[PDB]
Amino acid sequence: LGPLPPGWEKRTDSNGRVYFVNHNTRITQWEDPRSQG
Amino acid sequence: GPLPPGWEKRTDSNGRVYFVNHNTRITQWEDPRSQ
Amino acid sequence: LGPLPPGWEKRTDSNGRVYFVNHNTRITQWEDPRSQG
Amino acid sequence: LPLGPLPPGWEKRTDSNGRVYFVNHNTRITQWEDPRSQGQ
Amino acid sequence: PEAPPCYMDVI
Amino acid sequence: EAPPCYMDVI
Amino acid sequence: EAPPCYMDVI
Amino acid sequence: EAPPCYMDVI
Repeated sequence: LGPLPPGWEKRTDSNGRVYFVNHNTRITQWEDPRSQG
Repeated sequence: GPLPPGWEKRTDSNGRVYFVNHNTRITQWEDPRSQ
Repeated sequence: LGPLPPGWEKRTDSNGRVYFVNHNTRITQWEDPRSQG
Repeated sequence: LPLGPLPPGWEKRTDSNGRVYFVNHNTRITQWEDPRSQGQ
Repeated sequence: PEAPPCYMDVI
Repeated sequence: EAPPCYMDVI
Repeated sequence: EAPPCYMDVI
Repeated sequence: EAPPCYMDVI
């Protein structure tokens, strides 16, 4: 999908669910920010 | 790591990653390698 | 025919195709369980 | 002075270790600090 | 094939 | 809530 | 360090 | 339900 926008990091939780972390805003979400964009 | 046989990683329209087992037709959010 | 057997529900999908829900085993099928029965 | 009530939307809770915290159901956050000590 | 809605779509 | 049904996946 | 996440405690 | 909040992430 190209690179993540600046500040974002992809992580996996303890159950293995992928999520996305914005280190600027300190917001986490399930949705890939590149799918929004 | 590899996915176990039968499994595939996909992304939904909202952009959420999920995993599909083509043997059982199960779809789940959880990575089967964490299970 | 009679009522559906205990546990089952009839529904209609968004295209108008009728289907049958077994809430005991959490499956769905096209076949009316009354045709078995 | 007296303390007065928590501001609207706030709830006091205790964690699984017995530590006190404060929940704001409007902004959907938690914090250690009593909002009443922050002039809320 | 076509299948009905899966149980998670039903509920 | 849950991911897409298999039959929507394919 | 920090208190429980909102969505964990509701 | 929700992903881990930021303070749990870090």
